[PDB]
Amino acid sequence: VIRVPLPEGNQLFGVVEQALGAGWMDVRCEDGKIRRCRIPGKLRRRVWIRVGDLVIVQPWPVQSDKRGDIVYRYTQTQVDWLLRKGKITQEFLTG
Repeated sequence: VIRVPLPEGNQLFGVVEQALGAGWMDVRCEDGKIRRCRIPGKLRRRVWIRVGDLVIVQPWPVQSDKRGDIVYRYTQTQVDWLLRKGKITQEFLTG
């Protein structure tokens, strides 16, 4: 039984666009905005996140359109599941 976490609340799917260094990445989000996102230390010490990865972004409560935290990074098999379920589109992944 495959199970895949989903964005909740005001969280958004995003594709990592650029590594900015020191736990920061620009992420192209499913609402069509690029957000500058922090990777929390807890996540940094668990996973390797790279350009092109699909992630869940939590927008910050202030400047919500410009900033967020990355809270999850999907594996490739999870990405394929999300595609099949229509949660994201191939056009979105490629950009």
